[PDB]
Amino acid sequence: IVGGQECKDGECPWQALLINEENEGFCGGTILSEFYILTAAHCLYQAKRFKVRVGDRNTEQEEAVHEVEVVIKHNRFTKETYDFDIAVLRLKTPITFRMNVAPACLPERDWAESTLMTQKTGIVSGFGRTHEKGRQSTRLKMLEVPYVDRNSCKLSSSFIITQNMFCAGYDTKQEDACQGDSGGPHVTRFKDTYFVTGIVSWGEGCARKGKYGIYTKVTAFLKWIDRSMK
Amino acid sequence: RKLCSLDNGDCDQFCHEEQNSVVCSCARGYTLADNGKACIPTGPYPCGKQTL
Ligand SMILES: C[C@@H](c1ccc(N2CC[C@H](NS(=O)(=O)/C=C/c3ccc(Cl)s3)C2=O)c(F)c1)N(C)C
Repeated sequence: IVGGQECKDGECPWQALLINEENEGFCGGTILSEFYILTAAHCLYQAKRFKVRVGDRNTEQEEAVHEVEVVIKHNRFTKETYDFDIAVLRLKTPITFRMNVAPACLPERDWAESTLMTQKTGIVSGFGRTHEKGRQSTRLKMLEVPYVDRNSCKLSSSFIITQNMFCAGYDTKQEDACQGDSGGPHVTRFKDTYFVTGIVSWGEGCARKGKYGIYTKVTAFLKWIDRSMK
Repeated sequence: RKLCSLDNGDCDQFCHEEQNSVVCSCARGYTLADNGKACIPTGPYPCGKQTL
């Protein structure tokens, strides 16, 4: 995350972090329940083998490591356009909920579209870079990002924004997700409850002027997610 | 604006309009309250709650 503020004690409890064999974070994920993590499909290519870390806020001071049992990737994902950039991870051992470890809610589709995606802002978070050329952050960060009108988003983009995606962030103000944040949570708050609404997907760099963060539109895969879990 | 378009029809979470009347529901791990609008967590650590 570039800009934004640090996640304080218990503020981003649904954050998951994907760690390679060297215990290094390369992608985020969202805790959906004791056995399931939500992430981006493209993340599954950035490491041979990986585990899932939760409850972590500072990657230097000790948190619980979980292993993946089943990787469920959306069959229609293409590295070509990043459409269907969504995957669900089933873990070998259940996550123990506690301070800083808790699941984000899954909304119902219609209500999500009419009520969650029409709010002014959402919140993205992760352990990714704090600047486009920098290194991975050791502190979990969060950033409030405005929903971007669909028309503006397409006009701003050098690439095609499909119906499985949406834009969030700022036209010029220098705050955005960035490398390492991919797969991570985009949640929208309603009366003090947080619902998963997006998956950090891609962007033309980080925080660049006239560009936005591109997210996988979670409402478009709700049933798929339910089926993935059941 | 009416029903669900009016302050989420007074529901805590999901609002649907059925037969021209608000019906509220809750994500998993919550129980719809007696008033039929509010959502009550069944356990610790219900989804979507910051743990402060
Ligand atoms: C979908 C499209 C596409 C355009 C740009 C990218 N790029 C170019 C570099 C960029 N990498 S990144 O910094 O790790 C991601 C940055 C993000 C900023 C906001 C986000 Cl949400 S995600 C990225 O994702 C891409 F991966 C994919 N296509 C060419 C494959």
